Amino acid sequence: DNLRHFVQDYAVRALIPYIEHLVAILAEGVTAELQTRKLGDLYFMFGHYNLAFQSYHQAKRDFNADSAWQYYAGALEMAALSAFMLGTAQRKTYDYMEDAIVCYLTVCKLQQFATRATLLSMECLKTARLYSEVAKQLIRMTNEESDLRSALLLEQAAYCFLVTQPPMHRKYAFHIVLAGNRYSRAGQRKHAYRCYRQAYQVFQKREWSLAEDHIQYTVAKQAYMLKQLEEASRSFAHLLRPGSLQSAQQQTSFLKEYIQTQNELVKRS
Amino acid sequence: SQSIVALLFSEIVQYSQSRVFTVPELQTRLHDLGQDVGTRIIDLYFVRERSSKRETKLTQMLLFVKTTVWKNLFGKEAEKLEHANDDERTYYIIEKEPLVNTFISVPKDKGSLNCANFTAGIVEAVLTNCGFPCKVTAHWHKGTTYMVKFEDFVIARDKQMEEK
Amino acid sequence: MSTYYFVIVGQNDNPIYEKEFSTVNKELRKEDHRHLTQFIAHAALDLVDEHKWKTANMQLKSIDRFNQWFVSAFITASQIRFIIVHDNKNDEGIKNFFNEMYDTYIKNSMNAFYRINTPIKSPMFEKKSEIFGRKYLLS
Repeated sequence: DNLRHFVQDYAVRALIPYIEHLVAILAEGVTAELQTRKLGDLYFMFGHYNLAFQSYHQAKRDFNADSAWQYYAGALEMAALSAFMLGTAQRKTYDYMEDAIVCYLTVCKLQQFATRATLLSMECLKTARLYSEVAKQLIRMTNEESDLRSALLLEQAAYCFLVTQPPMHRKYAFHIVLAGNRYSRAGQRKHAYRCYRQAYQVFQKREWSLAEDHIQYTVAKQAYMLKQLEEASRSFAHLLRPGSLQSAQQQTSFLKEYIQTQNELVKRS
Repeated sequence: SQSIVALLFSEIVQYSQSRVFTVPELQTRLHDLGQDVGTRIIDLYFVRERSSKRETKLTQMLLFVKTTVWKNLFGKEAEKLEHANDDERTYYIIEKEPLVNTFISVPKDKGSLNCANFTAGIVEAVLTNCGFPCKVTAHWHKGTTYMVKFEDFVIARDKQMEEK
Repeated sequence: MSTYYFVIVGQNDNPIYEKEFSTVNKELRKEDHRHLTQFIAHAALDLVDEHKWKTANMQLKSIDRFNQWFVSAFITASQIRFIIVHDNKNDEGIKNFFNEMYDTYIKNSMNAFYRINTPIKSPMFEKKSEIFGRKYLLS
């Protein structure tokens, strides 16, 4: 009840003395490189605005050496954090941030660094409306690092690529179903299912039933057991084998579609 | 020759008049035929005159079309190309020589528009295939003129390009 | 070698006509790759829109990449898009090879029977495609 916020306000305004103690501790610290980055990120928990820039600078200079570049990587992303409390944000620093991923990706194969580096890129460029860049570097990320992480990152990068402009859903659609397979493979069901649904809706928005027909044969395999049959039935019906140049397996497939629509007709009649 | 083309085109016009029961969509047929001819006129005259060179500047492409299409179709390039400052979507190309009245035409009492619309449809097809979709209307203003109305999308792309 | 494959993207963005120039193999998988490359034709379409707004020339060397394929895009006064997917580029000849198929497409243009984005059906253009592909790309 009220006691929580009472102790909360008192503890916050006693931590202001505590953060002052830590400021004294770091002013003592300036008098190792790991000590420097501990200094940085500790006062970044309450986020020093310019000491951000000086930690940025010092970390860059020294961690040119000491080729364990998590120091320097984390340094420039906390420089991006500074850019959040920096109106100019020296927007080329964002370019620096892009730099951050591509080289440091290769520096260490601990992919999580690449992940949240790209995520900070995502958010900060969303603070610039120019999502195109992070769209491209997220799509160049998502091919790799997994077949599962590849999938949810495929849709992340995908909808993000669509964040800048509504149309050109094309490669969006392609890789999001070519990852919806992996979604059915190793993903929590609600996210994979929202994959399938949003992908299919994006299909219908600008129809192009050619590859949608085979992905709707997949809709059917999840409809021959779980989903509704009529959607697959009408999907194959609009393909309409003669004049659509279907193939031997496709004719057999629409035989099976006749089987499913037979189930549907029998259940209706 | 001139008599053969002038006549034969006249039979296009009047056979449309046969299949058409009124003025306006008769003029629409004339527009459609102008389109169906310009749809290749464009990329024929591209190579032989524009030296196979694209003109992203609406002014430059429009001026060059003004020179070329009229130079080869009807000999004399149209007199003047103008842009209206009030509406950047709407410009004018005035051609004092009537290409309809080259074959001296019908009394415009029972009708209003003529082969002017056909060449207007030619212009419109050229525009829409040059990447500048537009509406081209034949107008008996200061004699023969073609009013061109640019899509706000197209003129917007142009204005953004006209931010050097 | 490069599995050259040509595709047409129309004025109204609908695809028109393809032409393989690849060696003979993996044709069942090549059907799926043909679906893929029609999708790549759309993706090209999208990118080459702004990229041709960047320039004013006929040829835009190569735009899209898929870790094995290269995408080469040709824009015309007809605002058609002529696209090649190919593992290793051959651009130096295909500039004027696109120019020659351009001239042939003009020949089809004078055929008023062929019309706006009206899909190719003439044997003349098909045999021209065959001879030209055996000339440079399929070779």
